[PDB]
Order: sequence, then structure tokens, then C-alpha cells
Amino acid sequence: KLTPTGEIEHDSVTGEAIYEPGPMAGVKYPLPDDYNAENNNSIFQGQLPSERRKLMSPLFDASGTTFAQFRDLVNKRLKDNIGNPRDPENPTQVKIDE
Amino acid sequence: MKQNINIGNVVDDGTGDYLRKGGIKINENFDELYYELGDGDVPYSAGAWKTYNASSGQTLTAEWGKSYAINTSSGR
Amino acid sequence: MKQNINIGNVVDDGTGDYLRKGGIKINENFDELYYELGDGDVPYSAGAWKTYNASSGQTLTAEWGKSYAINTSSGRVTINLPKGTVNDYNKVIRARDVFATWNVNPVTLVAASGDTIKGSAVPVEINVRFSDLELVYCAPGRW
Amino acid sequence: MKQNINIGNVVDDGTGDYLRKGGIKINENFDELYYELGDGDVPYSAGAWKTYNASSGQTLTAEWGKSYAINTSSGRVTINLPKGTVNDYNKVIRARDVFATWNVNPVTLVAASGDTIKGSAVPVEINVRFSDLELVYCAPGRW
Amino acid sequence: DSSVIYRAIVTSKFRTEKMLNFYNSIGSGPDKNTIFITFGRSEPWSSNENEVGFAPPYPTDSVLGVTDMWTHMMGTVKVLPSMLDAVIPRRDWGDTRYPDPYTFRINDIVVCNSAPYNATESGAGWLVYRCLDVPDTGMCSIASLTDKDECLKLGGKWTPSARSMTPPEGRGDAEGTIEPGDGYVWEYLFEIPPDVSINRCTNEYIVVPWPEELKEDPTRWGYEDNLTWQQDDFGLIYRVKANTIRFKAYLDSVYFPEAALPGNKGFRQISIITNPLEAKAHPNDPNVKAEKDYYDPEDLMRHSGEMIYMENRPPIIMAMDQTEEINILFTF
Amino acid sequence: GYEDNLTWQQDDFGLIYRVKANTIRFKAYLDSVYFPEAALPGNKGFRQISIITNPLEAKAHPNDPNVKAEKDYYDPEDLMRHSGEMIYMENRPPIIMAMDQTEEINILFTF
Repeated sequence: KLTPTGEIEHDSVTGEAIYEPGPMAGVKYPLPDDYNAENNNSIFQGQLPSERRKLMSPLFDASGTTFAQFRDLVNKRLKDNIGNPRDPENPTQVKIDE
Repeated sequence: MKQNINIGNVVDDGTGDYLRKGGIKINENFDELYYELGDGDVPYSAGAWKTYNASSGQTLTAEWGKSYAINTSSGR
Repeated sequence: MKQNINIGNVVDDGTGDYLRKGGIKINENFDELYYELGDGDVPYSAGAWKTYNASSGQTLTAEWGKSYAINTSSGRVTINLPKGTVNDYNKVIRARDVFATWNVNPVTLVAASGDTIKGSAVPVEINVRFSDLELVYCAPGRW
Repeated sequence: MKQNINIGNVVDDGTGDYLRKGGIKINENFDELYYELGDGDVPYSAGAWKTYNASSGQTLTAEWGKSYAINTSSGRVTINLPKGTVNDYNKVIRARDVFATWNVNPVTLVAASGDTIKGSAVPVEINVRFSDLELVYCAPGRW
Repeated sequence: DSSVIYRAIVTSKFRTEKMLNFYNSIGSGPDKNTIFITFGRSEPWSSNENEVGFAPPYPTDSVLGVTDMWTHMMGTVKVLPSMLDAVIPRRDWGDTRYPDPYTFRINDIVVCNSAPYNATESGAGWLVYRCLDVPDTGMCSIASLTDKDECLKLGGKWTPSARSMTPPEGRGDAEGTIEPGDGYVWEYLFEIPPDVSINRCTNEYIVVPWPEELKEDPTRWGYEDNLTWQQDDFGLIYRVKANTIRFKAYLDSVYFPEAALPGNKGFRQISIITNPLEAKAHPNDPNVKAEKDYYDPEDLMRHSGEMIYMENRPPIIMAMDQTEEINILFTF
Repeated sequence: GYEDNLTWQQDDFGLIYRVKANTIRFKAYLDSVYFPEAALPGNKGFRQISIITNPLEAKAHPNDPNVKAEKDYYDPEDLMRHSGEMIYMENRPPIIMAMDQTEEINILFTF
């Protein structure tokens, strides 16, 4: 939706704004044919592969990343099954004693 | 005026950054300058061109200075 | 200094943007334009801002400009910093804020090696500029 | 110049922000940090500092200024650098940087086109007053 | 159900720390709680009180249940840290008045050396031993199995079918083995000086020292000698897995201003409150936290501090003899 | 935001009681930067995630005085194996713990 993290919430659930998928999937693009300033080995491996294997990285080309903090991955979250009224519905994990 | 953060570095993929923390720094850097000369500036080097344009009142008010005219037509 | 880099793709979704690499750029800007005034802090923009406080030591030193002692009553001063003589500083004296018998001396906050060891100063001169102090450190009433 | 927008903030995992629009704000922290200060910077902070070598023709201009050597024995030189209807320049010259007969000369690094072939600048003048500007090219010692 | 599942249990050592947290929480300055014992309730309830059974009014934790309490409070006593003590279940070796005198589970702390039927060393000391192993015979624990070791894997609690002759005799770990004779491998852990045992230890529980009194000498506690890979391992309150604490005070210490009432009519309900403020004449005064030693409950502000425990009991009239004792043993 | 409450001066400030909080959780940030070893392409971080209390430093050579351990993200070595007492236990079979992905552990007690 709009500019400023477009269409803040729906106001129905309040909180943070919705996210549309946008450009979906494909190659990771070749990178600027080097991508490695010194061609260094960075943390057990060279810079050209890995050294940034993360599927989620800020491009400056979108407002998805905001600032500071971190982005939380909500697809995988270990969910307390039994708890307060709120609860995460269908739970991800369960504690079963001996 | 030289007290500002370095704001992290690109070594390989690596780790230590602050990885978007640095705004609170990045701000101070800007926040150094735009407030270091902040209520004022240098008028002379940028206060030259404009008045080569018309004689109009050309407000320089309440900071720096503006219109040197550097050319003919009425001097403003 | 007219050399500065604007960091990468500026707009919207895209596959274009800078590799997180940018900050390296944005790293440099603050460097360069810090090397603008390496130590330097002029008063002149703020020149009369500071000293209004009582009996201010008002250290502008090593580089900075400071002071008025605007409303005076100040019995004011200014300060020095030690040697190293890279020829940078500024100082606002009694500046454009109307001076009075509060006066000051460059010796009257802390001398370090500076001020040339000369002492006191005269009453309200304010109009126009009273003093520039000196770059580096060692200096009398500044020429 | 007090014009720059602060790019918002962080907030942990995050809510609202740039959304990659930060530099498109942040780059503007550079403009009024350049095109207000863009070309002529302040030499006389770092503009006595570069002549510590000899009579060499080190040419500081096209922005600010450099060479007072801080020292005698420099046989100091100078250039005003080119022409062309700019209006932007200055320097510290000797000032607190003390040169005995080292002088400096607007010739000495080959002023060339403008300047009216007027010789140099003072020998040891060092303390107090200074060789200041060449507006565009042109100075006959415009101090 | 298909999801990640994690199986987690808090360790028993958590409790003993929590116990060690309640201790040290008693002190004069702020952030150190101060506990009081309260009695009160002079007026009898109903007429069936003084009979058998019949139960008291069951106490409630609401605001109404607190308000009346402060109206009936006869007297209070301040608990000093000295009169609080750690305690553990005591199994006297070879005593016939408690189950399994001659047999012992895999790890069970057992005091010996007190009373004649166990002798071991002299010079008293009330020695204590953990028992690291047992003879292997006799069917034990889950299902059937047969042999000890296999019964020790797959959990299990093995009970020796052979009486253990003689008490543990030594000063150092694993005193068994090293001889064709039977017995099993008790492990010395500390000692109880005779002076403390006549006071601080009842016959249900034996004291184990706070990791303080072990300083300002260890020797009194027979801990003066130990393996100690660490410089100290000083507090052994963790070694025993001491799960509980015990309070003791003489009713002559509690303060009754009236002094003829508690004797004539008993205190029917006891409650312990925390952090009372001193008497304030009007709400013109700053809040102060209660100190000194006695506090006639008139000097306590109403609802001044929070109360962790209420008891309601039949009259428990008290004689003025200089010995009768409070107990109130906490299980933390 | 107090001083609206006259019942405050009744029982000092504080109020964790009036809410009847009766539960405590603490959390911890596990950043693969602090443990660059371990965090390599393939680390599987299999179960075991404990808690503990009051550990101690390596001590250098064993004879010495001993210090309470105040510095964050101690490596397993330097801890005097089995220093302090283990206050909690858990087993979560994989987890992941890849580099650059921080880890946030929430554990909730009623004590």
C-alpha cells in the first residue's frame, strides 16, 4: 500500500501495517560480478559465495527493513501451548513431562 | 568536530556491526554538523552567485548572507 | 568539500540497492566532513551563545569558539588547551553581545601553556568583534 | 544550517521506518552539509599545516588552503591555483606557524594566468597578519 | 500431535537456593524483609469451640478477613535471623522406631553416632553419611527385572535385601569396600557439634549449617577437612539437597501488653505478616519501616504490610512456663 | 505514573503484590557473533539449553584465589567444569543457530 509503511495496520487488528509479497522468487542475481572487495575468505569461507548467505538482507531498495533492532521470523516460532488467554492457537511446541 | 561513531564495517559477510543500530549513531554524525555550525553557517562562498539575478529584495535574513550580484543589472 | 557519495538505489522495491556495502560510503562522508574542521569549532555562528553563565571557565579549547558573557555580571574568562600547535582554533571574546566590566582574560579560566601568560583585559569593547584568540596555542592578545 | 531530517528511529523488531527510504532521506544530510559548505572550506584550521617540507610548490587551492610549515627553513612557496570566475578560496599562510624568510610566494608554485605577475607574499611576516585569499584566480596579494 | 516437543524439569537445587533466598532476606535496612508472627483472636468463636473436632472458621485471604484480624491481634514477635535454621529429614542409623532401620536406598543421608545402639567414633559429633551404593540382592522397584545394575539403568530404586551390619566408621568418602566384609560405601558429610544438637535439632529433623556459620570457623561442624577441588565449596547446604527450613521461638519472647488476657483466653489464630509500618498519628507522616524488637500491635498501622500465612486453630491456651515452642517449619 | 493513588501511602509504593504477579520469566539474547566458533555452516545445536547460577573463572593454574564470574558469554572452557549449581534443564531437539540469526530464549517460572 502507501508510503510510510503503507496503510498502517488495517486499524482492525491495529499494530503494524500489512505486507504484500511483491517480487516473489527467482535467481539471487549474479551480484556485481565480483561482490568481493578484497576477495577475502570471510568466516571459514570466501566472500564471493556465502559471507552473506542470508535470504533476508537490506537492499536499500525497499522500506521493508526499518532500522536498528532486528527483523523477527514469524514463520518459525516456538509456541507455548498452555498459557494466558491470548495463546498462539494451534501450538508449535508442547511440553510433555516424563 | 570529530566525536562520532565509526558505524561498523563490511569485512566479508562477518558479524560485528550494530546492523541497523547505527542510526542512533548516524544521527549523531549528522547531529554533530547540522548543529555544530548549527544556528549559523558560512555566508561568503555561497553568498555570491544569486544576485547576478534580479534586484528583488532577496531575503538573507537571520542567518548567513546571500546576494553579491557579481554582475550588472541594479545590484539589488 | 564537494566530494560526497549518496548511497545507492534510492527508491522502491527493485533488485537494485547497495549490498549493505553502502555504509562504507556513508562511513566516509562523516569522515571527510569531520576532517572539514579537524579540531575546528568556530564560535562565530554561535559566537555569543555560551558564556552567559556565571564566572564561566568556558573552555573553548583545543578547538572551539565560545563566548559572550552577554549580560555580563560574568567576571568571565576563557580557556586554553595545551601545546600541539596545529594552527586551529577560534574564540568569541565579548563578541556581539554587549560587553561590560565582567570582561575576562584568556588566563582567567585555565592557562595550560596558552594565553602567553598575560593577564586581565579591558572593559566593554564589544561592538564589532573583540578578539579572535589564536590558532595553535601560544599567543598574546592575538594581533 | 539546521535543515536535516533525522531518519526516524529503530524499535526492536520493528514497526515503521525508512522502508529503504532512509538514504533518500540520509543523502540529504549531505547536501546542506555540502552545497551549503560545498566548495570553499575552512583552511586556516588545517591550512597552516601542510608546508612542513621545503620551498616545494605544494598548491593548496581549488579548495581552502594548506602550507605554512609551522616552521622556518621552509623557503615557503605558494600557488593560488587556476582562474575562471569562481570566487572561492582562502588560506592561513604563516600566522602562528612561524617562518623566517621562508616567506611563501604566489609565484612560487606558479600562480600562472591571473594575479598580475605580482611577486609572492611577505618573507618572514610570520606572526600576526596572514596571506589570505585569491578570489577566483586573481590577486595581487588581495590581503 | 506433530510439533517440536521439549521435555524440561526444574532441578531440586533450585529449591534450596530459593530457601537460601528467604534467608538473607531478613535484615534491618530496606530491600531486606522483616517477618512478624501475630496471634490475636481473643474472643472465642461459636460455642462448639473447646469441643472435639468441629473445625474453626476457615480463614480467607480477602480484605475483610484481614481487617478483623488487626482488630483482634493480642501480640506479636519479631523473627530475628538467628532463630531461623535449615533442616533436613533425619534417619538415625539402626534405630528401630523408624522404618527400614538396617536397610537403605541408593542415596539416603543417615545420621549415626547418637544414642548407644550406634557407636562409631567417640567425642560425639553426630556423624552423617550419604550412602553411595547397596548390596545387590532382592527384587526392587519397577516391574520385576532381576539384577541391581540393570535395575539402576532404566531409572529404578533398588532396595538391598541384606541388612547392613555396623554403622559407617570413617571420616572420608566411600568408606565401604576395601575388605571382604559387606557394608556399602557410605560417604561422610560434615558433623553436628553436641552443643547445637540439644537445642537446634529436634528428633524429626537435624540441622545443616547455613553457609555463614560454617565461616567464623568450619571446625565446629567437622567440615574442617574436605577434598574441595574448589577453594571452598564452602556452603554444603546444596550438598545435602536441603529442601526446607525451620523456625523456633519461645512464647516468652512474644510480646503481650495485656499479659493476663492471652493466658486466660487463648490466641485462636496465628498469622505472619511482612513489612509493617510504624504507627502514624495522621497521614501527615512519612512511611517508615518497622524496626526494634517488640511492637505492641497498637503501634502497627492497620493493613500496614502484607501477610503470607494465616492459621485458624482451637483455643491453644498457653501456660506461662518459660518453655513452649512455636515450630512453624517452612518447606520452601 | 503514580501520585494519583492515595492508597499508595497506605502500604508504601510497590505493588507487584496487588497485581498478584506470582510469576517470573527471564530471557537471553544468543547472538552467533559472541560464539563465532560453533556457528559455522552446519551447526545443529541439539537440545540442551540450561540455566545455572554463580559460576567461576578458569583460575589459570588451580591453586589461586577464585572470583565470581561477571563477564558475558563465557566460553564453556574457563568456567571450572561444574562450577556453580545447575538450576534448570531443558531439551529442544534441533533448534538451528545459524550465523547472523540471533536467538531469543523465553523461560517462565512461577516462583
